[PDB]
Amino acid sequence: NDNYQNNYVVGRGTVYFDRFQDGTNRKTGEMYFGNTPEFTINTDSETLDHYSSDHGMRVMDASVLLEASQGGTFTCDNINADNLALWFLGEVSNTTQTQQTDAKEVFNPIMRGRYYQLGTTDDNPTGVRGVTNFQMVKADASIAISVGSGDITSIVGATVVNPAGNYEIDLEAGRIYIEPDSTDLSGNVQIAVQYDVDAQKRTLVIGKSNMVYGALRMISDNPVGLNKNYYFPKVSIAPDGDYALKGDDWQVMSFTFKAMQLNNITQRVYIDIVE
Repeated sequence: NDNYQNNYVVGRGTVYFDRFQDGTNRKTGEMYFGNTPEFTINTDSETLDHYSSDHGMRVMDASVLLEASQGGTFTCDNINADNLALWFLGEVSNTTQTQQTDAKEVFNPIMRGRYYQLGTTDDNPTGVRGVTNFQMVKADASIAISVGSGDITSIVGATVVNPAGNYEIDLEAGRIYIEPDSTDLSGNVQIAVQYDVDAQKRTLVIGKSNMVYGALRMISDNPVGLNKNYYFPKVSIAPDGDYALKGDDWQVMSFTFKAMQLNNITQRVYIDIVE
């Protein structure tokens, strides 16, 4: 048979993952990754080989597969909180920050020519955003300041600082820049501050250190060649390589997955054939 019609194929498809509820096989539901530049399946394998000791040199008597480790790599261009939480071995948390007025804080060590983030606490460890009002007072750094009640001008040894030539404020970011040549804040100075925090909805990804299991699936829409879909009933997802935040290319996360047997009845991978 000379003329045989080959299935020459150019790969294109949508990749989905469903995180299991931690400590279980219970599916949360298939999140689409967005655009994946690559999706590759790999298989390292090791074999136990037996050689005859009764005849010849290195005549193989037997061999068996010890394991083939099915698994793979994929990248995605789509940067969002779900993909980032999956890459950072962690969790998306959505919150509204507490609207608070006359929130007060102290910066006991200060160097000028530096940035300070307002409202860094266990509730918001990346700090406040959206400040409506701000004021600050300087003091000598050896003074043991505390600010339990009243405005910051009430505290012992303190003096009001005007902004011009002493500080700049990014009200949206919640950030103070102490000016690098500032006259009022040279020497052994400390600061106390006071601000008003707006109510706003905000998303964090928290990079904890948890092994993320789930089921992986690629559905293919190949522009040439017959299409076929891939399902991995359990995988463990992990970050692969490194994630470049600056460069002339598009940002990509890279993921690696190891395929696993969900239970003793299921295969590690199923390929579904359209025709």
